Amino acid sequence: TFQASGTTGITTLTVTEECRVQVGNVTATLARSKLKDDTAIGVIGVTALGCNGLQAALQADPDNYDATNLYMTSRNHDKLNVKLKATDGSSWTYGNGVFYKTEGGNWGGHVGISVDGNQTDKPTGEYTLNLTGGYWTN
Amino acid sequence: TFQASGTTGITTLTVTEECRVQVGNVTATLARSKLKDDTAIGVIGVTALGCNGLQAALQADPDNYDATNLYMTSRNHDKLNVKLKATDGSSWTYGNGVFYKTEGGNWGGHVGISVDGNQTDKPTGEYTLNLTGGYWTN
Amino acid sequence: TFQASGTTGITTLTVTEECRVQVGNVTATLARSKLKDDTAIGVIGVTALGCNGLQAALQADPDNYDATNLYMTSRNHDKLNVKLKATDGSSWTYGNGVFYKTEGGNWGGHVGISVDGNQTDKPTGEYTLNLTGGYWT
Repeated sequence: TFQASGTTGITTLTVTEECRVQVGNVTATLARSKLKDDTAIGVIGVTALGCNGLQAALQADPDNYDATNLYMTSRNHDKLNVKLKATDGSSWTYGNGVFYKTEGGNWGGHVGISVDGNQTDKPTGEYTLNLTGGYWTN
Repeated sequence: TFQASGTTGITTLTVTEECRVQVGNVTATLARSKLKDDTAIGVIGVTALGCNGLQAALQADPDNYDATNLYMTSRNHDKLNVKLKATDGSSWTYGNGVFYKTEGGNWGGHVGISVDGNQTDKPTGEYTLNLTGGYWTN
Repeated sequence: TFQASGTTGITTLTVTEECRVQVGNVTATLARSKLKDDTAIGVIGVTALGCNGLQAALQADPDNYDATNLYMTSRNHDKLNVKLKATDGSSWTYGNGVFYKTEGGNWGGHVGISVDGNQTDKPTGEYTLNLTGGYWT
């Protein structure tokens, strides 16, 4: 079970055509044709404190998952299925919107987000994923 | 014709009285009496990539233009008419909410936003302008 | 009387359990047990210009004060009482949502936000305080 305790981090990806124009703050873009399985999207920093004896976890917003997939979502509820992996090779489990660390205790590092399955038929626009910090108990 | 492809950048101006207090992050402010033709408001970064053969463009939100003017808007739909100019002297055309580059191809730089006509009669408040990246076809 | 003129600064504090996980952009967290009187929460920059003859001022959102207290507020309407103090020792007055400088004129500095009274029973979540610039007549 996830218990919320911590802050929420936003990850944004804008799906574009091959010609694209970035305006203002620099944020990630990928052309439709580049939405292939395992394509890197972004990284999010994660730091777990005061967690001796407990397993660090992230929870996706309910706008970002269903029973089978984690996904970034557009303003029109278009969905880009994605997957999470810690960059340090540490062991985590994903299911039902929760990404939780196998070994307990403090940890700091980064979680990579990548495309989960070929999705070149998805539309252009801004997609967002919110992940909230907390811990997992059994 | 504007084809959406790219990200959106927001530009903000707070119109104030002569005595004004900036709280938090530093942002652009102008007293009502300083809303004179050609007064600089801000600049926004713009980068066109993958655009061989195509003209870079920006599109304003529908509640940032009308048939004659581009404008920043307050929460009460007050309109501060503004104009756009690439800071490197490159040639662009403005019409009907679209700012599009004359020469096709990749380009990066900045677009300056300035007051378009003396407007010292406009009220205090926060005014915003959103510009979305894409390209122009004929 | 407060007259609005200037910008708004948001200050956020996330109240956590003892084990907590910070994700993405760094913002302030404190565990419930750390909500002790005088605990530092944050600082906010404040710059007054064009204010010859007028006193610089901040106004809290209506959701952020009552006759007795200034407070950060959660989306569940929980209240964390806080207090303001300029970091340079300058003299300001707080009352009924307005923090205004005793000496008129231009000034640039920072205002510290701290916990006002022991409040270790407050619930977890994101608490916000919005302060808007202006001047006092």
